[PDB]
Amino acid sequence: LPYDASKWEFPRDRLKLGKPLGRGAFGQVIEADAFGIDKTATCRTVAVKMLTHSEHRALMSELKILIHIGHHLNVVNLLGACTKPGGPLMVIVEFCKFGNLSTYLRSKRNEFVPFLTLEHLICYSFQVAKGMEFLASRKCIHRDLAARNILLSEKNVVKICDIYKDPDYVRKGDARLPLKWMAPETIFDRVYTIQSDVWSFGVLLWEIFSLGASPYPGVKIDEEFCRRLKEGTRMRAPDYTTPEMYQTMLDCWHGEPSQRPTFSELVEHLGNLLQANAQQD
Ligand SMILES: COc1ccc(-c2oc3ncnc(N)c3c2-c2ccc(NC(=O)Nc3cc(C(F)(F)F)ccc3F)cc2)cc1
Repeated sequence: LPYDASKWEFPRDRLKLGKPLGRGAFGQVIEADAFGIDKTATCRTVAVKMLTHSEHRALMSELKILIHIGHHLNVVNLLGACTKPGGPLMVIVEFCKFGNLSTYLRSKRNEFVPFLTLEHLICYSFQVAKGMEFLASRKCIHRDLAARNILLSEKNVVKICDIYKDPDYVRKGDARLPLKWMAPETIFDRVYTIQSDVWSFGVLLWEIFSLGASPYPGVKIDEEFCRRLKEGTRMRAPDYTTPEMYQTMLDCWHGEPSQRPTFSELVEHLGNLLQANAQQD
């Protein structure tokens, strides 16, 4: 796709290198301080993804996809890039200072009461639905929608984002089993659609209302698990759910993709639950 450098290109000399945020198999991310990236005279912390032709192509692909998606409050947003010859290829996105939502909710289990409250949990759910409705409108499918892939920014705003680590330092929580988020049709027939994202969203809801527990507690994820899933077996309600939120999970887990709610429908419904939650008398 084309690249409008006027719109996106940011000077490398206006990025002050900061702390490493992670290296994966392909691409390392660092914090940086960017002067003037939003055209005002401010220094802003940002996250920078930086680097074979295959690797170059993949990072350039991410840049182009982000430009295509465009801007929404609840999707990690592209701020700029450094592509011109003479320095590394860099993709600059919004920094989310509080990390992923799964780990965060886990850390708050002794700081929750109906502190986190149902208002927070329903709000996070609503925001993710809003981000997914947006992505669906751009004809995108996420394919691994899970609380680990939702980052937490200031003022409780959550943002959707999209095997390598030294085993000496691996801790419980550092990995998850993506199979546990996959729709039956994605498991059995590698079918990914916006409606399989809705199934995943149901799992993400369960994560939120379990305050960051792993799905299908104690269940072995094998051919038997998969069989029971197709037949209709579902997770039980998590410990901090409301009845309405568990009903929504069940709806998202409809066995027929076309009978699951759409993200627009989930936005309307969750917005209603959220509004009802904070009403008077
Ligand atoms: C080892 O690999 C990694 C290490 C650290 C991080 C990271 O850490 C962070 N800490 C704080 N804020 C951030 N934005 C990040 C980020 C960070 C870096 C990049 C991105 N990029 C995207 O989300 N891209 C993206 C997003 C989508 C979307 F989900 F929005 F649809 C689709 C395709 C995409 F390529 C999002 C978050 C990402 C990968």
